[PDB]
Amino acid sequence: PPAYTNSFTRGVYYPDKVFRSSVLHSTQDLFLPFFSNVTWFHAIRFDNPVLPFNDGVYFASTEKSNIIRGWIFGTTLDSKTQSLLIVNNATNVVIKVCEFQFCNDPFLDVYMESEFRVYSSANNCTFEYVSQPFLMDFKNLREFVFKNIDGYFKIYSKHTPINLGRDLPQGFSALEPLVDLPIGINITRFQTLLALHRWTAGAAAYYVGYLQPRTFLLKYNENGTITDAVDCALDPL
Amino acid sequence: LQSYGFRPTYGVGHQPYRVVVLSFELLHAPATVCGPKKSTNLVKNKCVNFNFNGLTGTGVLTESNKKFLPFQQFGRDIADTTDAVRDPQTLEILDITPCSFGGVSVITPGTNTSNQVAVLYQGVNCTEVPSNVFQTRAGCLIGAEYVNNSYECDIPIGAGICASYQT
Amino acid sequence: SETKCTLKSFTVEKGIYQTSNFRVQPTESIVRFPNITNLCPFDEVFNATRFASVYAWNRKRISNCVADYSVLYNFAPFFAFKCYGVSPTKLNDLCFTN
Ligand SMILES: *[C@@H]1O[C@H](CO)[C@@H](O[C@@H]2O[C@H](CO)[C@@H](O)[C@H](O)[C@H]2NC(C)=O)[C@H](O)[C@H]1NC(C)=O
Ligand SMILES: *[C@@H]1O[C@H](CO)[C@@H](O[C@@H]2O[C@H](CO)[C@@H](O)[C@H](O)[C@H]2NC(C)=O)[C@H](O)[C@H]1NC(C)=O
Ligand SMILES: *[C@@H]1O[C@H](CO)[C@@H](O)[C@H](O)[C@H]1NC(C)=O
Ligand SMILES: *[C@@H]1O[C@H](CO)[C@@H](O)[C@H](O)[C@H]1NC(C)=O
Ligand SMILES: *[C@@H]1O[C@H](CO)[C@@H](O)[C@H](O)[C@H]1NC(C)=O
Ligand SMILES: *[C@@H]1O[C@H](CO)[C@@H](O)[C@H](O)[C@H]1NC(C)=O
Ligand SMILES: *[C@@H]1O[C@H](CO)[C@@H](O)[C@H](O)[C@H]1NC(C)=O
Ligand SMILES: *[C@@H]1O[C@H](CO)[C@@H](O)[C@H](O)[C@H]1NC(C)=O
Ligand SMILES: *[C@@H]1O[C@H](CO)[C@@H](O)[C@H](O)[C@H]1NC(C)=O
Ligand SMILES: *[C@@H]1O[C@H](CO)[C@@H](O)[C@H](O)[C@H]1NC(C)=O
Repeated sequence: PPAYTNSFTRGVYYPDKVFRSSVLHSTQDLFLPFFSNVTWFHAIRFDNPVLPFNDGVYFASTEKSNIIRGWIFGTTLDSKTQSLLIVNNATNVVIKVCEFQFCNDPFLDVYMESEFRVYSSANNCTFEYVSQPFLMDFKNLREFVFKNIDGYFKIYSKHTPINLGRDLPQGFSALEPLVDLPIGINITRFQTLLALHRWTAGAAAYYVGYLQPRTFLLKYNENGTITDAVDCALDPL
Repeated sequence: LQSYGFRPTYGVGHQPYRVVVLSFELLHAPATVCGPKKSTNLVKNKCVNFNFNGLTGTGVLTESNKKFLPFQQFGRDIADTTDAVRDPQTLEILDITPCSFGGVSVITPGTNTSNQVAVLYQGVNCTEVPSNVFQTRAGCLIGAEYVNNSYECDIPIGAGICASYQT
Repeated sequence: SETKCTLKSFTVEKGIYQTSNFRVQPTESIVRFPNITNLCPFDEVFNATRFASVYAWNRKRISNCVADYSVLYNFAPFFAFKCYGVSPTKLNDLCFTN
């Protein structure tokens, strides 16, 4: 069964790498619409679905442990066509775009930290990448936006400490870009990796929303940060 | 599979030649492995022709006081024109002021009075133009001496200044 | 004379007459850039201790780098060196995918 949550003003990211002073800039790009219904998945018993992409994904998560530990993107999630894999070790992220023979229920397996329960073939990858943090920089919300345009995968991320609330709090925080990968891959399906500790897990929960082509009006203050935005097709005001 | 020979006392034509075959292809990706752009140092406080990682333009480079967010390369002002960049090599923020300019007008009493003339360069500093070099506050008058007396307006120069044929 | 040319007359009465435009040209040029990064080592493929035999040849796929071909010009006389689709004097200013 589904379970929805109202995302009030979430998923506003920096559109370009340009400094702007106290300026109201009107942009038109893929944004998650204001006051929308994001889907609140649990996957905890263990049932994580293979969701579509369609135009980017806003992905929020509230987990103090390390369970939501990467993603799987692709078009058939099989061999004979390529697919992207983001795994997230304790020290570094390893993005890998190979012809993975993905298993039915993919998960990592920690004691030792193995990989053979995710896939079973790694033939002919043309892209590798290693960066340090990517994750974990009361509870802390972690928000990501993935969008694949013109062969470029763009991941935007922001990790913010929040108080106890609806896990998508009433406020505003702009998402700053993380990587920009030249993959050259058709991406239409994705799902999330987990770790299972060797069977038994904790309690996962992630919020998935979909980006749409919208016109926004962002307001940059003196220091070049975004403090407010207005969705030009929400209400009358 | 027959083994080669490769004794050292073979003629050139039976010697082991190593071979590397490079094959370049340009298939789909908008950006991949590419050669190295050249880099010539930058001059400060001079009107130069600049290129900052793709941004092509003209202007004077000066030390800035703006603060970019680690992911931003350049800034634009109101009216959407680039006004600051970050040097790719040294990672410093520099403002871009444009090369001075403005109209040039000639003040003449008429050839039936005299052939002298003075020239005002509108909001041009008298150090960036290329006797009597007065610096009005609405140009940069050359060819007339500025006095502290006052007379009736003759040839209006602008901003409460004037010129005229006297002695 | 520039004023007389602007008015298209030979008599210029009293007053400011706008004639021309003053624009400053730029001294020279300044192309600056970022230090450096990956250099996609040819060295390995042009200096291996054991080349593979001809029926079972290697195939190194070269990923993202800046590719200075000026090197590869410090190995010998190269009994050959035939570039086919490209001309070898222009290699340092082109982008390739694979
Ligand atoms: C790019 O490389 C240059 C190499 O010249 C770096 O410049 C040096 O940086 C160190 C660290 O602060 C200084 O101690 C040196 O004095 C600098 N060299 C000179 C000639 O001033 C530069 O910092 C590098 N930039 C980045 C972003 O890594
Ligand atoms: C090709 O390989 C040889 C051997 O690895 C390199 O020779 C080395 O050169 C460096 C610097 O010139 C010396 O410090 C080493 O002692 C050398 N090693 C040996 C075993 O002689 C040679 O430089 C390589 N070619 C290039 C262009 O790097
Ligand atoms: C979210 O879902 C509820 C119930 O399904 C619905 O009443 C509401 O209108 C939805 N929100 C939007 C913005 O459509
Ligand atoms: C994660 O991967 C990197 C290299 O891929 C490795 O150095 C590191 O040890 C791995 N993390 C763990 C916990 O094994
Ligand atoms: C990668 O290698 C496999 C060999 O199994 C081949 O089928 C595939 O076409 C190769 N990928 C590309 C992009 O050529
Ligand atoms: C990607 O999609 C486009 C259009 O949807 C299609 O033309 C192209 O063949 C696809 N590429 C692959 C590798 O499937
Ligand atoms: C951010 O802006 C405030 C004023 O709104 C200022 O006091 C503060 O110094 C700025 N921060 C930085 C790092 O410049
Ligand atoms: C200008 O010179 C002409 C003779 O060339 C004369 O007739 C006229 O009066 C002069 N004008 C003035 C203002 O002196
Ligand atoms: C012209 O530049 C000099 C410094 O070179 C400065 O002292 C002077 O005030 C400037 N004039 C104007 C009108 O700005
Ligand atoms: C005009 O008077 C001011 C003081 O009001 C003085 O500073 C300036 O030097 C005088 N100009 C001339 C040309 O004497």
